[PDB]
Amino acid sequence: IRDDGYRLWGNRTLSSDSKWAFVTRVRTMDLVMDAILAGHKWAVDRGITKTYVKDVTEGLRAFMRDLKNQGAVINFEVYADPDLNSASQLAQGKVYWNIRFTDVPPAENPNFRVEVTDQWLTEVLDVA
Amino acid sequence: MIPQTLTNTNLFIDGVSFAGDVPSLTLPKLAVKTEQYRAGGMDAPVSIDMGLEAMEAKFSTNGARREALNFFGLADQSAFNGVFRGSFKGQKGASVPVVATLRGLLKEVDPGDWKAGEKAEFKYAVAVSYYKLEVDGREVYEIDPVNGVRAINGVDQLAGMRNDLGL
Repeated sequence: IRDDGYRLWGNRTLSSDSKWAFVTRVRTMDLVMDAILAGHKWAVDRGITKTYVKDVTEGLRAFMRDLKNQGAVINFEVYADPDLNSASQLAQGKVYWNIRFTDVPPAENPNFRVEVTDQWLTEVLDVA
Repeated sequence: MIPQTLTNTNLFIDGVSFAGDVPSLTLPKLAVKTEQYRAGGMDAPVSIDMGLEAMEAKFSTNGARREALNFFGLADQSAFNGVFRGSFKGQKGASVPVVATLRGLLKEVDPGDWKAGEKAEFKYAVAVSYYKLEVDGREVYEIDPVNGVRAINGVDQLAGMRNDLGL
């Protein structure tokens, strides 16, 4: 936009969905998981014990409060899915978790409502 | 009921029968570890359980019997296996077997006084690491401290603490 070609300007991606409008939304969701996955590589081995599903949640919450600390998210929510953790799923090795979070919004449009008044035309410029 | 009493005992150490030389057996005394619990709003203690006590089974032979002497003090604890058997008679003649398979460490060998004309009795004692009592061929007790199991009628009483500890 400016100054002999100085600054990249837009931040919308080419999405037809307003839930995925910003590249902030797309990049954060993409790289919250790449930090979650690369960091929980022990969950594909390590055959299912009783506290397998608990040690992943507290591991998932711990590598997600590191993300709330540095400002990637705001007030995540991690919990094991209570409705889809069957034992028929567990014999197949499947076990589910829910990793809801909120992304930080970019300040896309700051709005300045500027007005010229004659209010302080008497407060100064007078004998007073 | 019918008046019923033990009449005969037997001992199997490692499958070998001691059917000539065990004058006395002693099953382990199952005692729960009570703490007398007196607290607010009550005048008397109430004795909460805190787990089981340590189990010792002791038995005596009065011959030489290397087939029980060779299990003292091994590096492998819980390698002394052993079956204490009893036949409880009953007045009508229906003999009921009481069989107590147990496993542990033979922890003391006590050769007593050796007087010349007197019968000499080797007193042994094992430190019980597994204990199953069957009465009339039906499981009464099953106590395994490691892999914490306390079954009382086939019903494992420690399923409550097992899920709490994530065992």
